[PDB]
Amino acid sequence: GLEAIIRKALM
Amino acid sequence: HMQLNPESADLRALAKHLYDSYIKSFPLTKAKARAILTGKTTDKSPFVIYDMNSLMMGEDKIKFKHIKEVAIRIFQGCQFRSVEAVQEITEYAKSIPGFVNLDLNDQVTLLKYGVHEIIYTMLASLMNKDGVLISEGQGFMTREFLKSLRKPFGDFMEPKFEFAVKFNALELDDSDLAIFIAVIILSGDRPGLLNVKPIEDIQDNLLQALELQLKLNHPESSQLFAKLLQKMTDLRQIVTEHVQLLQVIKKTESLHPLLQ
Repeated sequence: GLEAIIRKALM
Repeated sequence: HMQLNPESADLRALAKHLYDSYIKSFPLTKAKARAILTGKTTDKSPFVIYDMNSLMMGEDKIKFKHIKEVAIRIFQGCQFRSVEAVQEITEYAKSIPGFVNLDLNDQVTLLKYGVHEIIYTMLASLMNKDGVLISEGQGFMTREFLKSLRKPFGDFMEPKFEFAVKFNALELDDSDLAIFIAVIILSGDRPGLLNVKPIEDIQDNLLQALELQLKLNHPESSQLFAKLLQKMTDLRQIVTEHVQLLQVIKKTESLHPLLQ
């Protein structure tokens, strides 16, 4: 779920 | 032979840009954490959790942003805080000049493999030999209380304490740490990166900025730069061990509403 939070936080 | 020249001025402007962005994304700074830990602040004195009774009294008095078994409730709080930190660390990464102009998949990869190293770097700011500040400075949980939690939770934070007591003896400040964390984020050796060269280029400029910051800021530690790169190496190890403990727990034992 780490990547999901990162992509979420980047865009 | 060091000179104050346009090149050095640009590296000082980069260091200031990162510091400003660092304390924006993480307002419990080391300066503020150290003031709380040494009792040199006018802010509210943290509630100390040093045993099971003070934890039960603490769940009430300490006001956590999160909402059957003590060890699992503590581990769940720890998990919540790491989810918020991933967002804070991403917001900092976006401030590093060059980072958002990288390939988005490489941005995601640097953050994915970097966030734990950065969490345990920043956690040292909050730690002393007695314990750790929690809930943005409102609580202090002792190191021995955490060690007293049943297996496998008892051994979860102790390696981070061990790292922090040696890391904190370097006496880095927020201006040093802001650049140190940017250096860790711009690691060109992360698995599955598409375009390494532009990452190494940014990292080289950050390494120049870090080296200058440490020379100006640490007159009595001539090889501090080398000692910091040695720590970046040691954080890799800490995180390898941490992901192993996380698997044991996942295979042997509800998450942030941001995931739901």
